Amino acid sequence: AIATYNSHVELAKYLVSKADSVYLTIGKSTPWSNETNPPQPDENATVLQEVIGYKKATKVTLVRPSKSPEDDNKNLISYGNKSWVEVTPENAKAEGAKWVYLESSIVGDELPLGTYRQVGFVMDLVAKSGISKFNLVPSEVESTGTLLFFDNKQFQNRSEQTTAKERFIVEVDPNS
Amino acid sequence: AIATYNSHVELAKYLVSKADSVYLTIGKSTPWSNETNPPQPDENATVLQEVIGYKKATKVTLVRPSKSPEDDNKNLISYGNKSWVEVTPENAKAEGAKWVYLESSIVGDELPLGTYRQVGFVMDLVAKSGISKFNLVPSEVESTGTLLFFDNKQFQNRSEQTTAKERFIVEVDPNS
Amino acid sequence: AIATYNSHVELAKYLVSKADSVYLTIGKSTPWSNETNPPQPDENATVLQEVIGYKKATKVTLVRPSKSPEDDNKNLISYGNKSWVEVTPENAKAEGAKWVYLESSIVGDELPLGTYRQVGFVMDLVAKSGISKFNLVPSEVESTGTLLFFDNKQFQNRSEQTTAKERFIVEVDPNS
Amino acid sequence: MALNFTTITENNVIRDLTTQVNNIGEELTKERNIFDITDDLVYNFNKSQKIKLTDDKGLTKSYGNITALRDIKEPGYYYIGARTLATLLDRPDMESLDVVLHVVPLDTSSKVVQH
Amino acid sequence: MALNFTTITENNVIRDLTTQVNNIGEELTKERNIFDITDDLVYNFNKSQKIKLTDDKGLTKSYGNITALRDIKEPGYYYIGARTLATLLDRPDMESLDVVLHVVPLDTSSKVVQH
Repeated sequence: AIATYNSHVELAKYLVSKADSVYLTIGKSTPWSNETNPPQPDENATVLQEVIGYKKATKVTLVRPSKSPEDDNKNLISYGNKSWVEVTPENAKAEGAKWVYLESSIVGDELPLGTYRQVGFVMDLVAKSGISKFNLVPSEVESTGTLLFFDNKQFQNRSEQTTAKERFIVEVDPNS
Repeated sequence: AIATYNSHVELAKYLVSKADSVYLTIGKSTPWSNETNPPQPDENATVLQEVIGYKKATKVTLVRPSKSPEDDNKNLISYGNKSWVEVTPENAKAEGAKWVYLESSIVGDELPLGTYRQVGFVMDLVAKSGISKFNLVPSEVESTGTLLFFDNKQFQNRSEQTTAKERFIVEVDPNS
Repeated sequence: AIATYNSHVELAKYLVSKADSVYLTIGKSTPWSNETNPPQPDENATVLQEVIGYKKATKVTLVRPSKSPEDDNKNLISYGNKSWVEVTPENAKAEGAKWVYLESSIVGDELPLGTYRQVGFVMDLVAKSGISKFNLVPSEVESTGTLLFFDNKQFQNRSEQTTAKERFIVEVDPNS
Repeated sequence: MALNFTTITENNVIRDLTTQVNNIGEELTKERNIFDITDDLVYNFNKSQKIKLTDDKGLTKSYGNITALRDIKEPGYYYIGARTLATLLDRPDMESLDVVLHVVPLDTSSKVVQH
Repeated sequence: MALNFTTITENNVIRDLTTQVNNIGEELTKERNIFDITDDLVYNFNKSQKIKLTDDKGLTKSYGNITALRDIKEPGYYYIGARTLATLLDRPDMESLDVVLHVVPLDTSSKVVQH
């Protein structure tokens, strides 16, 4: 049988509730076949290629696309050629907020400086004892947790001035 | 923008973890337009059409579609024009068990008598204080919780001597 | 003989009064000799190398480094691993604000895509042919005005999704 | 004017793809759509004063570097500060002061009246 | 501004049709899309000098074959040739030379100041 639209809203409320455990991860530090045109991602992958490291999520919330006037007293966002609105977990079913917004930034050199092409977000990441910090290379990690989402992107460099902001808007089922 | 197959496993685990708060519900005491060939169900529902009542789940488990040879030594089920095998929560990613099995049985007039054609399951169902019993009509329920899954069936007739078993097998994304 | 702190403050109020004529510029789309280690910037320069385009300053203001407790309730900005506060022209000598914040974001492809290494800010820039828009390629600049401030970074990449926010904090005498 | 659009994926069913194509088609074909308003603007535009007489703020036009006041031939109004006026080969015989020059067009660009 | 479009054929699957619909929708809904820019043109063209004061090259406006200088009541600049002026009913008592008329607008189109 099918899943309902409100089931997807309850499964997004479960994902947003996990926020403190959520980490960005970056990988694929060597080239694709075409660097302007990466391949589409493999949903059966548990981990990135050529892993560089992990950074905790700076922002986690439900969202939906924004519209006026009814959102003009709420929390707006901008992403991916549209405006969006943060939905608070108690309103989720009323607003229909099946979408999770995920964001982290690698500020400068807090992971090894170089290039990446894969961006993902993991949850239930467990660091080794005595390592509470939010920026991690693969040897500081006791378990990488579950890779919820990832994308194959065009490459990005990192330097001390640059802040490498990476974010996604996603839903547990893109249509059904 | 997509989910991953293992996200669907971690979402099936959550739905099975709730099992004590899970109830069957039954409804549609009046005909379909074709009683041999029921219509597709409506995902936007929050409760059954023509509610008769609610009964506590007798069996909740993960499952997957069965295959020889590797399932030949396991606990098999026959349902929905397919064969299935039971799975435990700690085996879920190993088996790929993104499917939940749910079951309860309504014995005679422990809920009001007649025909029924809808079947559904709800979690987080809370009874009114001083009510401890596992069979509930819609008035003894303080909160119906959330209707997770439901189906439309050919009609079955209930009398004091009849045990109406009802059950499902379902996943969180059957088509992406 | 010497300038004074307050001279620098009043000169910063002068450069802030110019703000509307201020544009980000990006350039050096081909490699350095070492891409990890650029050459140090030459202040006799008048324009960036291999110019990719210009973008109007989305922000220009007086700022200073933040100080506690008296800034703990103010308009904080985060930049280059440091925390800063906005200041207003008529208060600049009371706060000691001799620093100018300069910023512009190149959204996606609103300048031609591909790598850049140089980042600069120009004042007195004048565009061709009555053009209104705030993103300019070199074939739409009439007078480049004056290259005020620039840096020779490592490379970075730009794609349709990624915004390239480039910015500086600067003073008229950083070092006497 | 504004379209209301939602981006579509693989198993958004054909009805959803149809809904967006309908939203697009309706906004581009309603009464006083974007095409009608733009044909109105082209029409009201060609009756306009093609060329500057002031700057964009209603102040005097800028000029290039000039050897003489007889080198400003374009029509409109121009400010000239005393320090510039004291460097032009055909300045009037008068004390150096700030001025405004009004250049009046004629039958030919080569000829003008200057106030 | 520009849409990227490719005409869809029988070789194209429901994915490719979905991609061209997403292309159309995204271009028509981007920040400062076609609709926004045309609403800005309607708002801002309403403070231009909507009526010509020169010709399109920055010379004097043309006129029709008038009877008297008082017949040119529209504002702007008008070269008049000596031969023309010599036959006007209201011409000043002076040598017929080529002249310019500047017309200055007032409260009504039946009145003007003429220089």
